[PDB]
Amino acid sequence: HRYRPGTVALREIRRYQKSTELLIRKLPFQRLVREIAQDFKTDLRFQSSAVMALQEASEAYLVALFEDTNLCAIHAKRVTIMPKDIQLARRIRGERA
Amino acid sequence: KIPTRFSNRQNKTVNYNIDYSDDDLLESEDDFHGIDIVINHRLKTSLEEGKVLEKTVPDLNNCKENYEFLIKWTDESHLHNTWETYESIGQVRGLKRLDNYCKQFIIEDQQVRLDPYVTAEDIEIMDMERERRLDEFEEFHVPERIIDSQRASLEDGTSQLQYLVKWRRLNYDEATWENATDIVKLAPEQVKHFQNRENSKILPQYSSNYTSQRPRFEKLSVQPPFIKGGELRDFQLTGINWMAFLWSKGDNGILADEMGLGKTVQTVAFISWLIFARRQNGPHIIVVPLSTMPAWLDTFEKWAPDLNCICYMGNQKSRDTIREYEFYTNPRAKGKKTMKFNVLLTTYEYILKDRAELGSIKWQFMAVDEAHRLKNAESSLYESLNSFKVANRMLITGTPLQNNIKELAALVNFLMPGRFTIDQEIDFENQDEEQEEYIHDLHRRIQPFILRRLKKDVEKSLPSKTERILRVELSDVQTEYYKNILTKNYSALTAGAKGGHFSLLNIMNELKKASNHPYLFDNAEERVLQKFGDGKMTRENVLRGLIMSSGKMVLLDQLLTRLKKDGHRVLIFSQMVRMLDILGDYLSIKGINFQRLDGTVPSAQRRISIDHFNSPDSNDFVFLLSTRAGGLGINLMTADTVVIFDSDWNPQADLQAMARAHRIGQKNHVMVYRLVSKDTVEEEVLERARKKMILEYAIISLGVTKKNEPNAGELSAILKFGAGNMFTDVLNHAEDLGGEEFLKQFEVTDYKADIDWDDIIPEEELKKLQDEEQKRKDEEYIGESEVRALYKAILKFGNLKEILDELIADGTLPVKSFEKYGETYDEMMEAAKDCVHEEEKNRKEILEKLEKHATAYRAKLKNPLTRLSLKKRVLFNFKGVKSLNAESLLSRVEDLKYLKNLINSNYKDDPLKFSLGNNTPKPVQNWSSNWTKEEDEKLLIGVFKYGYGSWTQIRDDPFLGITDKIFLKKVPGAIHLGRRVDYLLSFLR
Repeated sequence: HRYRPGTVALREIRRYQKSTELLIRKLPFQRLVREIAQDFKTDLRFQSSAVMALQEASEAYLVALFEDTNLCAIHAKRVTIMPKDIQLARRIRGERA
Repeated sequence: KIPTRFSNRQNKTVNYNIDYSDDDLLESEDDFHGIDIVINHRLKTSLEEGKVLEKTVPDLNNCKENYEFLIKWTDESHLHNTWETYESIGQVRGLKRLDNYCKQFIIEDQQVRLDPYVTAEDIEIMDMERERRLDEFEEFHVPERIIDSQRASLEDGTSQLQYLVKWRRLNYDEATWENATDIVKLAPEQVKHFQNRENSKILPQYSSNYTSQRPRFEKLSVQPPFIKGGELRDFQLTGINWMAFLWSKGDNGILADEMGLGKTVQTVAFISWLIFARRQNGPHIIVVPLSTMPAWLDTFEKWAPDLNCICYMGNQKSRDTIREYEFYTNPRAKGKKTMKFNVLLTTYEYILKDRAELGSIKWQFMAVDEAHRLKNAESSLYESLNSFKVANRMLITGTPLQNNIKELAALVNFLMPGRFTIDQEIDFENQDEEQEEYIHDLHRRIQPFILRRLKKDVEKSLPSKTERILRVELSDVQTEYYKNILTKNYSALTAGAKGGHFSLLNIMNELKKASNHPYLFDNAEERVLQKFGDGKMTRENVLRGLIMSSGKMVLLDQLLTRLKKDGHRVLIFSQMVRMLDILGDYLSIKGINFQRLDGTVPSAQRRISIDHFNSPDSNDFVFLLSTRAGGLGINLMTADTVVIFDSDWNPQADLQAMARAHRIGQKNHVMVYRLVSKDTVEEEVLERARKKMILEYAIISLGVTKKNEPNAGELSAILKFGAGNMFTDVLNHAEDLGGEEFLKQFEVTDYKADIDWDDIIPEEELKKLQDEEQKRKDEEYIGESEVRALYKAILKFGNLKEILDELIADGTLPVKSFEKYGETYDEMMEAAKDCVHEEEKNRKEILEKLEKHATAYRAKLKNPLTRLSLKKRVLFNFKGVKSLNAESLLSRVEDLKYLKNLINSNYKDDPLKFSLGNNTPKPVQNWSSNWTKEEDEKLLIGVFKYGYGSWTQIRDDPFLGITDKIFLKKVPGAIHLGRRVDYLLSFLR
């Protein structure tokens, strides 16, 4: 018994839009934040709540970006998102402008 | 209740329910035998065709018809493993596992066999791990424990007894339902242990109710009989007496014996004494580390085989299997469930994971092994175990105090909460008499609660261990790195690094790294190589860096050359695994057979390296350890010298590190070389270490298990020693009242062998090394209730005089005296004979009068003849129980005594070899089952073992092999079995 391609994706869409947990693991995000922070200056300490707030900010920004990207892909008569959809979204938002 | 505020905004209503149902997606959603494990392969598929075509490599389709694979199927028991073929399988689930097995193992094995650059060492280690995998999989065939039995109906197979079997190294989620017959024919000892485990003498529900009324304990000078095991030693016997005396006073304790003395045997024997002697056979819990838990399981299997010790590990389903198949005698009930097991072995992780499922159990004893893990009162394990409802606790450890007195305060608060308080810390700078009075008060307060035996007090054959502290001068690179870190020089610390990402957080950690080796820092080997090796980086200069970058590496190289000159083996302990990588590369380019153990190595390769180093034909010379890894179970008997490269803050870690090689039975004199850097941060590390050692020698060592006048002087002397710093034929493998012996192992010996850059790798070493580099380029590469209960025991066993202790402690009798139950059984047996003879006397005279009337009526016909035919064609009351079988009570008493005397006279060694001989009973060919003379002896054997009328116990006993010959429209039944038992005993008697 194999599933049709697309109903599993719809199940994950309906599942992950209900729950509110963080979809990125804590330790790779902490390592990424420390690597990004250490070029501005060395010897930076981080509170746990600071990295958590950065995490939910990244969550909200990237989820809103994928909503705009999905709208760009649907507007181009597609169901698959592409990097051209992402660069359109950020351009119209003014990030690439 | 009602809201006092509303909204005047005219919004539409919104359904906020975010609960979704996937019932609109069932059109693409919904609208157990397969390959699980592949174990072994054989080169011959069906028959040996020939020895030709042994060259080249086979393909995937070539191996599909050439090899047969051993298959353990899904939901099987590792005994139905089948030798199958790809064409013999067809298409089942798990074919990808077989493909991965065939591909990976066959391709890599023929690649390592057919390659020309594979040495003999690689081929022998792959053969050794192949044999390890083979016998590890072969160990799964042996059963280890039988959980439960059931009666299941097969496909027209009537009823079959079916055991729940646990295997040797498998867990309870691999416990399988199997036939009883091959389990009996395979391992009958576990079947007999299971048969003992149903009607066991010891239950949690039969425990005593000692509420501050425990009996006095007399000292045992001999090993107790219920501890079978091997033999108990004298110090273990005194520890047993100490534990029993502490429990008799209702006190908790710490067994602070040194490792190797057999603390596990002591606590197993104490658990056996608590269960057997004091009748405290309730639920006990023992919490152990996971690595030592097989070493506890085999100890319980050996020394206390009659105990119901269970194991609690694994995933959720295995723990659920243990919970609802083994915890309770009555798991199907809903009221109060009493326990079935006696001892529960578990670990810390499942104490924290299952504190809800284990905290609601009235435990009678807790035994926590390795109590230093419990040294912190703030940790989750402390609050998890402290919330348990346990009357008596015991802590087993080797080091009770490690850092300060607050840890020992946490242990004594976990033992008994409140009469012992510690609120004042110790200060060596004070050194007043009040501190000595406090120390002596702490000595006399915890003296009977801590039992400590050293390895220098028992087993008078252990060679002495002498540790030497060596101080060395730093190199120029180490000195400039120390100056750059201590006087922070981020721009100078960056220098030539392209990234320049230097972190100076944890200054002391960077100072320790600079004291160890400059190559721990990033982009540091390049600066040494360009300024000394002239930028060529051709091998011999790089190792020339590795000895002269750090001031400890010259002493380590000299020590390795000196120990290679002699016949000795060396362990190297380090706190950092990156330093272990540095020494591993140093011995790799150096060319010394080394083995390694750290946290990244899995336990299988750890066991492989330990067995490889301890083999008598081992070519390994140096064995590297991370200091805080491996637990207390590492065996390193073959090594002789221990070198501590990095000194730990906790000295007990260093004592465990040097006791890795200083175990019981060491045949060589063990020396420890502690590598110390001069005028660096490691000096205060050793100052804190010697302060903690002084503290442990003060409290712990002087409170083990006319001198009190000199105690006030020698405590002052040891506090004056603890208040002073130590910093104001060197590597000899030789060494030539206890107060001045602790003044040893603390002196510092300096080392100033200043050797230049080129004076290492001499002409003997350089000629072989340059030849290897040149050759590399060429090759490229008594009420009424007791009366009825005793009446049921008469029909089961018979006489209750010799089986009074059997029925009372098994629940067949109430809580009464043994003499009162014995006197009631003798009075009922004597009164049954007189009541039987009273009814038989009147019945004999009744038939005489009826026969006289029939003779008078016979002449009238030529009625009373029917009266004589009705009479021709035994109940009493003993203690309120009416309709008691007085005739059957005396008949069953004589038949059971005759059966027990006949079996013990000729078949005392083996009761299963009983034979009827030349006695031929009546045929039973009319029954539905094939009953013969062999089946008659099996039923009579079970009568003397399980009792008369126990049809469930006789049918479940698979030793007789009559499980399928008894049905309980089928014949014989329960009534037919009772009639055949009485007819067989009456015919023999």
